[PDB]
Amino acid sequence: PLESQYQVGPLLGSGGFGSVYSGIRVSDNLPVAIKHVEKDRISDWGELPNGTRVPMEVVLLKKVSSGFSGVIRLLDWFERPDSFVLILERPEPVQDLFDFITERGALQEELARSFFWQVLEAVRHCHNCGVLHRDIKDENILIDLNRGELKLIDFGSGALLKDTVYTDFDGTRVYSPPEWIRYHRYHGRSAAVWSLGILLYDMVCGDIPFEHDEEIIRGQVFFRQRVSSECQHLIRWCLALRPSDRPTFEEIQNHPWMQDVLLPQETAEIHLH
Ligand SMILES: N[C@H]1CCCN(c2ccncc2Nc2ncc3ccc(-c4c(F)cccc4F)nn23)C1
Repeated sequence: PLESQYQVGPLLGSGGFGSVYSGIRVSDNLPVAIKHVEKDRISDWGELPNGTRVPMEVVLLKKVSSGFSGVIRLLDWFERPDSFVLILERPEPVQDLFDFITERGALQEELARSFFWQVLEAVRHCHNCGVLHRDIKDENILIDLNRGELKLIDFGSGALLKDTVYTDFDGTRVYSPPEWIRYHRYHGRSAAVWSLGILLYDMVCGDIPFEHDEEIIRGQVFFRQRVSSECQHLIRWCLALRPSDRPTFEEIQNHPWMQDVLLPQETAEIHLH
């Protein structure tokens, strides 16, 4: 079933998330990504309408599946004796935002605006669908280089969105908020906004603002690169120490820095082609 349907290519990456390979669907040559996750390494388990036990990642991906292109599409999944295999869409050509920033260094603000806006729209979509990603970062954002469209990947640390406190966390520590570091407690939306602040800083400075717990806890943001006052203000707002002092998604998108965003295709023409 699986081995007949797909031609496996090189390894794209491995780590805490598992192992992910490039591949091709034999029937129609469709580019895909093939993600393997060992059962023992899965703590978060969900359940389909069937009653079938699957990784929460599959549940979340199904919940966010639609025409909306800002989230990676799950094409299929398979259970093996000791692992699960996910077949995902693969844009081509594509580059993840981490590599993109490594190559380019600090992004021009017009480009960071387009990218950040698309990330916000994607994250809003997830939340509307009842899904919290919990690992928003440059490494988990794909750039469709022809269309100038960004997509969220790796819902392996995510969870169902709830209004009560989370006391578990398996995402990336340097993107995690001060309330997690200090109290091992956070709420979904305000934690997401913190991680978005980290992301935005990363885009416009070419590196993350905090390395150590004490930096995160203190929350003093220093700019190493030239960044506009409007952008600095939004970043500092997202990175408010008190969760309730952070902006809502609406307030982020209504912020002066976020106005007159380019269309994805405009973005590709100007910055990517
Ligand atoms: N920073 C990326 C490196 C590649 C693997 N990666 C992932 C980690 C956890 N889950 C999934 C992924 N990757 C993933 N899921 C679907 C896709 C689709 C495309 C890609 C991809 C990519 F992320 C980089 C370069 C080429 C690619 F095809 N990765 N990808 C993080």
